[PDB]
Order: sequence, then C-alpha cells, then structure tokens
Amino acid sequence: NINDLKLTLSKAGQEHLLRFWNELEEAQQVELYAELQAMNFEELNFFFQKAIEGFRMEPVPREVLGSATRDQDQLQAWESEGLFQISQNKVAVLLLAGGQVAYPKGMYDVGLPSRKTLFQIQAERILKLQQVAEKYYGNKCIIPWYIMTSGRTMESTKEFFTKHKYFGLKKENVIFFQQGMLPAMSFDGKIILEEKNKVSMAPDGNGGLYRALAAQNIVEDMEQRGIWSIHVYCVDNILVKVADPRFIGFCIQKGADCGAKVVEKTNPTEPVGVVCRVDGVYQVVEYSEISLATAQKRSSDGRLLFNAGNIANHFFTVPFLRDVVNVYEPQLQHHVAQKKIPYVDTQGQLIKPDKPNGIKMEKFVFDIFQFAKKFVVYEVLREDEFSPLKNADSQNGKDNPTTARHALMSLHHCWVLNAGGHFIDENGSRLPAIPRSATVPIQCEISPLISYAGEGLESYVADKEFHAPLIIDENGVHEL
Amino acid sequence: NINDLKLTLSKAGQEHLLRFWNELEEAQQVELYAELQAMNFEELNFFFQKAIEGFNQNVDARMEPVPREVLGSATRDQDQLQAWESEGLFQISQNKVAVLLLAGGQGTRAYPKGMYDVGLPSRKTLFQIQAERILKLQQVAEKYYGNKCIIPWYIMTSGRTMESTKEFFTKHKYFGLKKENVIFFQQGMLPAMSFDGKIILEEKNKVSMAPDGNGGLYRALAAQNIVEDMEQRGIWSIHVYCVDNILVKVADPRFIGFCIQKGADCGAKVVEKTNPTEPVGVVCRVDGVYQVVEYSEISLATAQKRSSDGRLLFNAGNIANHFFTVPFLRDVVNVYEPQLQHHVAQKKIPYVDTQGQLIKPDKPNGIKMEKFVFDIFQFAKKFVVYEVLREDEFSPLKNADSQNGKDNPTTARHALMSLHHCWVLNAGGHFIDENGSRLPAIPRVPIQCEISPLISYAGEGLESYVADKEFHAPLIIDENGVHELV
Ligand SMILES: CC(=O)N[C@H]1[C@@H](OP(=O)(O)OP(=O)(O)OC[C@H]2O[C@@H](n3ccc(=O)[nH]c3=O)[C@H](O)[C@@H]2O)O[C@H](CO)[C@@H](O)[C@@H]1O
Ligand SMILES: CC(=O)N[C@H]1[C@@H](OP(=O)(O)OP(=O)(O)OC[C@H]2O[C@@H](n3ccc(=O)[nH]c3=O)[C@H](O)[C@@H]2O)O[C@H](CO)[C@@H](O)[C@@H]1O
Repeated sequence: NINDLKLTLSKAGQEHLLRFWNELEEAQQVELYAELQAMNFEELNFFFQKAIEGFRMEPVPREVLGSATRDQDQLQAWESEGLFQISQNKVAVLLLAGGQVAYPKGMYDVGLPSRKTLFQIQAERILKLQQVAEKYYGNKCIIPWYIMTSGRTMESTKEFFTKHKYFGLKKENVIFFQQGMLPAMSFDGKIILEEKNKVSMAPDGNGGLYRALAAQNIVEDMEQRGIWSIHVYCVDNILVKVADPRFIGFCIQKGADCGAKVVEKTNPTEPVGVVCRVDGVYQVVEYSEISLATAQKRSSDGRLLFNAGNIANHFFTVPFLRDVVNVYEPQLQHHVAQKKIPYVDTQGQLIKPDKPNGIKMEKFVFDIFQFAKKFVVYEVLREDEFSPLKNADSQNGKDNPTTARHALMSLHHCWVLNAGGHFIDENGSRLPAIPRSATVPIQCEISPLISYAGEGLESYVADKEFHAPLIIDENGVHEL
Repeated sequence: NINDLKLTLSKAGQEHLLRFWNELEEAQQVELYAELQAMNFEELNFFFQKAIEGFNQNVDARMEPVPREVLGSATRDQDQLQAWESEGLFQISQNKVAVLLLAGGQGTRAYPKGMYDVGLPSRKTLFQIQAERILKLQQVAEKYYGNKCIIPWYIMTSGRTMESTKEFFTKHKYFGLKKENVIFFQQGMLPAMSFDGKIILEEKNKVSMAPDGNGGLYRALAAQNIVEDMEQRGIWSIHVYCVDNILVKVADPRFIGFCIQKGADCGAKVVEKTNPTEPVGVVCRVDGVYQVVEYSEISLATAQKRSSDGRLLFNAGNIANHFFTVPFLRDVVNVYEPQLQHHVAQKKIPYVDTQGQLIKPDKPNGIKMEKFVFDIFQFAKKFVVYEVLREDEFSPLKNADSQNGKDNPTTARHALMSLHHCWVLNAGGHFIDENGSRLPAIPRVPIQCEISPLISYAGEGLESYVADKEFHAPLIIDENGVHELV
C-alpha cells in the first residue's frame, strides 16, 4: 500500500524520499519500499529535533580506581576470582564489531609471523582462558562470544568463521547479532537519499548495542546461559585481553555492576575518551568533546588531571544490561557529527559536497556508565594491553597495522626475555633488549594457547637463545 | 713515500690494505694513499683491542635514578620559567650563546636528514626551520635588550654529508643567516674491522669507513680548532643538538637560562620515558657520576623497573639536547677525550676478498666503533637535568629501517602541526568547517596549521594574528602574514 506510505512520509516532511519512484524498475522500488516501511519517521524527527536542538569535570575518586601496577599485591586475588567466575560458566564476552578496505576489521592480517587475524587471536585468548580455568578448577567451561556486527558485514563475518572452523571454538557458543542503522539527515531535517532508490544509512554508533541487544533478545540468551559478567570490547586492539580474569576479578571483588579499563593518557590531544565524573555522575568525556584547556590541565605530580584513558573495555553485569535494555536506553543521547554526505540532488545529479552536508547520529557504548549502581575503574599498562589499529594507512600517523604488529611482537619479545630467554644473531651473539636503530625489530609471536599474558614460558625458554622470527605455539617452538 | 706507509702497515698488521696497490690507476692510488695516510694504525689497533673486550665472557646493577636535586622541570617549576627565559635571552643578547648541530649521520629515502621535507604546508626542510628559530631568537633578544646579537651556528658534518650540506646552504642563502656565522666542520671516521682485528677494504682502493659517532665531536673540535673559534667569539654557552627532531628548540632560552642560573658546566634536556622499550638513552647516575645508558645497553629488567608512583624508575629519556660551557669543552677536547670509550656494534660489512671480489656476507663479519656525545657528562663540575614535555619538544625523525609505524616523516609532520594548532587555540584562536562550524580541539581532520619560527618561537606573540578569530585549515602564519590554503 504505497498510498498509505506516501502519506506517512509527507506528514513527516520526507516525501522527497519518493521523488524518483517512477524512475525505478519494479525491483528497485520494492527495495526502497521495504526500506522505508521499516523506518520510524515520527521517531527520527524526534531524534533530529534533539540532535539539532543541541548545539565541570573531576577525576574519579581513588576509592574506585584499581591499578595493575600500583595494586599488584592484589592481582593474585583478582585473577583467582575471574578464573573462578569463568570456571562457573558465569562469564561472557561481547565484541563490538559494527561499522567497519571495505571489510570487517577482525579479519585484518597485520603481518604477524603466523599471519593470524585479529578474530583468531581473540578466539585463542578465549580458548586459553577456558583451558586455564579447567586446569585450576577441574570442570570443562564456556565463555560465550557475542559478536555485534553491522548489516553489511554479517554474512561475510559468518562465512569467515565457518571457513576457519570457528578458530577451535564451538558455533554453539558464538552468537552473532547485528547493529541497527540510522539515516543521514541534512541540516534542514530531511533524510538524505544516497541514490534515487536508497536512503543514506549508517550504523547507529557502538551505543546502538543496547537497542540491538533488545531487538534480538540477547540478554535473555545471557540469562538462559546463566551468565553474570559481560566483558565488552573493541575489535581493533591487537593487545586486548579478552575476558581478562584480572579485570573481571577486580570488578567482582569491588562489587561493581559496571567497570571500565583504562590506560594513562600522557599526550593532551591523544584521541582517547577520558573517564571521569560530572556532578557526581560517572561518564566518559569523548576526546572530540573535551576542550584543549581541560585536555591540557596537569596535577601537582606533573601528570594530566584527566589521564584515565578509555580503551573501550568494559565490564557490565547481566541484570544491569537488563535494566539498560528495559529502561535506560531511550534516555541515551545521540552524539552528532556533521559530515560530507554523498547525495542525489533534486535534479537527479549525484553530488559529493565540499561543505558539510548533514549529520550522523550515534549513541556511545559508555553512556550507560551514568546509570550504574556501582562503577569502578581499572588502570592497566599501554604496552601490555592497548595498541589500536584505527587507520589502515601508515600516513594517518600511528595506530596503523604496522604499529599494532610491532606492539604485539614487542610484548611477546619481552615475555621471552622475562621468562629467561634471549635472542641472538647469526653467529650466536646475543641481541640487546632494544637493538640499535640499525645503528631488527625482533620478530616474536607467542600463541595465546601457550601464554595468555606472559606466564608459562619458562620451560620453553629459560637459558635458551633463539634466532628470530620465533613463534611458540601449540606445536612447540619454531624459529622461522 | 710508500715504504713509509708500507712499513707502518706491517708493524700494525694492516699490510693487506695495499694488496691491490700495484693494480691501481694513478688517480686511484692517490685516493687510497691519502685515505691510509690520515689513519693512526697503532691507535686503531688499540681501539679495536679495547672494543673487542666488550665480548669477553655490569653498569645495570650500579645504575641509580636521577636525584631530585639536579632535575628541573618545565611543568613542576613553571614559576621559574620567566626568569630562566629572560636569563637565556640575556645571554643571547650578550652574544655569548652558540649552537652546534650534530649532522654527521646519514638518512636514506641517501641524503642529509637536515634536507628532509616532511610535507609541511610551507614545505620547509628541517635545516630551514632550525635556521629560522635561530633568526627568531636574535630578533627577540634584540627587541628585548636593545642590541643586535649573534647565535653562531656550528654544524658538525661527516665525510658523507659535508659537500651535500654546504651546497644546500649556499643554494638557500643560509636562510637569512650570514654565512660568516654558520661554521661547517668535519667529523672524523673509523674503519670497519673484522673479528680477527683486520681493517676492512670495501674496494681495492677504498677502506670501508664510517663516521666515528656523534662522540667523534671532540676530536673533531680539536682538529678544526673549533673551541678556539668559539673563544674568539666570546661564546660561553653551547647548545648541542640532534638534527632529526623537528620540534627541536634551538638555542632554547629557557633551557639555557636554567643551566646558567643553576651554574652548570653541563646539562641534558630530557623527556619522560613511559614505554620500557622506547629507544632513548636514559640519564642516570653510576658511582656518583652522571651518564646516559644508551637504550641498546640497558637490560629489559632495568628498563621496566617502576618506582612507587607507577612510572619507570629510569624515565629521564635522553633527547640529544645538551648544554656545555665553552671552558668545559676546553677541558674535554684537550684533557678528557682520551678516556672516551667506543661503543661497538656487530655488522655485516661488504668487503673485497683477496682476489678482488666484492662480497656481501649473510652473517656479521666485523664491528663498527663509535664514540657517543653524552659520554663526557661524567667529567662535568656540575651536571643538571631539565625535563620538558614530548609534544612540545620531541618528535624524532629516524631512518626508515627504524620507524616501524612511527618516528617517520609523517609522524614528524603531525607533531609540528598539532603543536601549532594548539598554540593557536591557546592564544584564543579557533578552526572551522567550510560552513564555519567550529571544530573541536580533537576532531574525530589532522588539522594542518603551520606557524613560522619568525612569527613564533614557542607559541608566543600570536594573540594579534589569532585572538578570537576563526580559521580555515590548512592555515599558515608567516612573515607575509596569515594564509589559508583554502
Ligand atoms: C564511542 C567510543 O567507544 N569511543 C572510544 C573509541 O573511539 P573511536 O572513535 O576511536 O572508535 P569508534 O567508536 O568509531 O569505534 C570503536 C569500536 O566501536 C565499534 N563500533 C563503532 C561504531 C558503530 O556504529 N558500531 C560499532 O560497533 C568498532 O567496531 C570498534 O570496535 O575507542 C577509543 C580507544 O581506541 C576510546 O578512547 C574512545 O572513547
Ligand atoms: C649516541 C646518541 O646521541 N644517542 C641518542 C640518539 O640516538 P640515535 O640512535 O637515535 O641516533 P644516533 O646515535 O645515530 O645519532 C643521532 C644524531 O647523531 C648524529 N650523528 C650520529 C652518528 C655520527 O657519527 N655522527 C652524527 O653526527 C645524527 O646526525 C643525529 O643528529 O638520539 C636519541 C633520541 O632520539 C637518544 O635517546 C639517544 O641517547
């Protein structure tokens, strides 16, 4: 009934979306029909009005902040609690892989000696933890893997996992669900058409996880499995400690329903959100929203006042995710981005604007921190846990495939030295820990199945010397 | 003669160098003779003997953190900044400050690193930006004490760069400086030497040579009489700095006033090291004497050691920015330099075999010896350390086989723009959309901003060009004023 739809669009001020209906082959016009019939126009106008209608900080109290380095007298207790939580099948992990090289970032092969993709590395960190848990508690156990993907990448991501046999995990325990979308809209409040037959659409931000969880009953799935803790994380960090027993133990022990892992920000303009509290309410002030004066404040000790860098690693309990889906979600606000958005004009010409065209609305995953009953912050070291792959080209600065590769290999290289091993050149001369910039860097990779975080390596490496590239995996020690 | 040389080579066991002598054209024979002639074979044998001991069969155990009593900070002590800076500008006005650039190293994208063009909207090379900061300080000190003044630029070159460099300055009219004040001198060299202690020929007529390390600065000063040229100019302070740092604050008045005000003969500028494996030397004290333990000579356990406050115990990263008083140099050049030791590196050295065949080994076959410039800190009457922030003063441009995602031309470009972008927001300025929507300080596009040292040395004096004005990047602010490249 397209008479019914022309009418509801025109009342919403969007009849221009059918401007070319008569120029579309029957196939075309049914793709557009079903795409429009699936939009909540009343709601999009409300969202637009609040977005358009749009237009002091304090560090968290030391009482809520734990440190992997300063509270090392506690790492053991925390690690035991997380492995214990894992062995009880009480822990699940949720990967934010929406909004993706026009391919899923988890497929990125960084040039590691073993050529593993980010998806595989993550899967093996999950397999490892299941195995360490069993070794320490005796029972077989499961850490389910919830993967939120975008429409464009759902099928391709699934095929990729089938091709790789789920990296050794069971399909039964990997749950794929997709993120929602939102249309781009010009400054006049009209939805933008990408083509004569397609609305310019984009993922609703990683904060669209909440509406996505709801739409596919993911929480009920977690409840059915009896999961208590969810480790939410970003796909681009090759160093990500998936289901990290320490971070989780910490949160369980401090009785939190919500936690965020953090690293110290030292460069005032590093594009990292900053965890803090405003009017007693916890949140992240996204880097694109801090003033330079604040980003630059320093405390007595010489460091930045706002130095708790969000590395997009959160802990959420299931009942809390339950409250968010059932109550808080509608209260989250859209963060706005003015963008140059390709569009078909009224004259049927395809335009690539040079002046920002309209806005993109996104919800942020960390905006539910303000609703948590008990929020904690966990600080870790950068070199051990955070090396984001943000831009594939090495000409956008850092955070590219080659910095991620060296970040992982440098870490593994240090695990070997700390476990008593050494690297040598062709004559058997020992290389130093940081060899001169050719007056290699050392190629080293250790499978997560062998070492989750540097432990269990003495029997393979103590007092031994290796010629890089060195890989230590399930099949032993190999110098390529 | 040749039996002169020939005999010297035999006492030395370096006879094989004339192996191809009777097979060289007159031109070739003169090139080699000259090369061999400028070499101290008996000494080289002694250096090799000392360098090779480094393999036999421990500084780390004796290393101690820099004590608080010698450490000054641009952050923790900003209240003393105005004083240090005017003190520094005073020395510059008094004509008592010279700058010395270490540029005998190479670069390969094969040419002087100083000649690199990083993609800045102005396109200036590192050499130019430095000369402009030197020009700047001269205008500022004049327009602050009333007299014209000079910051002489001594530039240590190597057999590699010398020619290329000189021609480049001449081509650019010394960027506005006066050539009588840009003193080029040449660094010495050392031959590659195999493990058996034999000097390596790279051609039948060419000894395989390389610059003797930035520490080769000291014999270099004595050879070309540089210390005397400095004394004849009435220079008291010398700012020694690395060529590859695009943010380098040449003849930095604050750093200079700090050391002079604290009465030092020697000072090092450092930045906080946070990553254990960052390749920067670390300033430290060993047996009551200051040293820099180079990144390649520290153990991982030391590099990773933390202090109670959570930062690296050895966090004073060396940025190759030093302060030496001319008298201290005096003593170094003619009293202490013989105690400097060579740091060694095993290398794969292309060589010519006994039958004339050029070979490229797949295994290291010899060593390279180098002296390091900071190894004189230990001889100082009073050593001082001055901590400064990375983003304002340190963004190294290293060789391609030493970047690995960073410390490259593009990160160097991003560091100068980010700094200038920030200097602008701090002076009340703002950047905007094509629609004029004001951009955040850190948009989610790398805001291209470039301010000339002539307009601003460290972010000062921009209020007029910038307070309360919005700008369209890319933005360039130079002598000819404010420019928007659209
Ligand atoms: C909103 C948010 O989290 N911002 C954080 C994110 O910012 P940043 O802006 O860098 O990254 P993005 O929010 O765009 O993306 C981060 C993660 O979110 C996912 N994603 C993104 C958009 C989307 O619609 N759907 C989706 O699932 C990506 O797959 C990725 O896993 O990482 C930084 C660390 O590197 C943190 O310091 C920032 O505070
Ligand atoms: C010996 C030395 O200074 N090491 C420092 C240098 O090491 P790094 O390894 O970076 O560099 P190099 O020791 O090769 O020397 C860098 C500087 O020295 C010059 N040069 C080098 C060799 C030579 O024979 N002649 C010469 O003039 C180069 O032109 C450049 O100006 O910079 C780092 C900062 O990035 C510091 O943390 C290191 O402690």
